[PDB]
Amino acid sequence: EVETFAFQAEIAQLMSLIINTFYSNKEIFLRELISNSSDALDKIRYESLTDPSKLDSGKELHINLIPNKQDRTLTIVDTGIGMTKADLINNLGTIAKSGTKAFMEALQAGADISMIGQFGVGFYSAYLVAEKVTVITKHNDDEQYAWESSAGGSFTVRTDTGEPMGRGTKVILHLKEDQTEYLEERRIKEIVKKHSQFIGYPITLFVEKE
Ligand SMILES: C#CCCCn1c(Sc2c(C)cc(C)cc2C)nc2c(N)ncnc21
Ligand SMILES: [Mg+2]
Repeated sequence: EVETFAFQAEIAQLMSLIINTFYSNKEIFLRELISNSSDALDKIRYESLTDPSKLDSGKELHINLIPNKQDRTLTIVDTGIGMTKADLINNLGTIAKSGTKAFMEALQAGADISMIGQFGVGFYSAYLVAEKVTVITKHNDDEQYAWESSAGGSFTVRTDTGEPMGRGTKVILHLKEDQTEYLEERRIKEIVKKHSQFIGYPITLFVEKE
């Protein structure tokens, strides 16, 4: 059973701004998603210090970047804390309302889209390069979920019956037809080195079989 939800109006407005504004420096989406993975890895590491059983779902803390030219996807995988159903359906968008307002005010005042992570809403910069985003996620003591949106004001959430993850999050970017450069090894390597070089977890860039 797939449930469909409307974004809060302020979040729909942010997503439309990201999709519609002319802004050539699209590559900053990857730093934003890696930074989110790093924060989620920090969170499970910290919680594990007082409850070590939180790592029973996996001790390895790391990030994989996986391009797939057949599927036209770039996937950002982490073994961080993961997200609950309440996170996906209400709580993250609730928090994002204030950062959206501030971000949009700052843009009117002269800021640019690359500063989006200073407002806590960098995830939505995925829509600079993706026509659809699918988030697969598993938090301790909750089930595995798939969130999905092609923008347009709505998103879906379902329980995910696919390959079980131990714990963590996969952000699957279904790239726009004209954004396939972000599947190329040399392009991703360049962006990771430019914007993500001091992240405190291994980042493994997978390479394409074909
Ligand atoms: C880090 C951090 C905390 C914020 C939530 N979050 C995000 S960003 C996000 C937002 C703002 C809204 C929606 C509907 C979906 C997502 C993925 N990425 C991850 C991640 N890799 N692991 C755990 N939580 C994450
Ligand atoms: Mg929302």
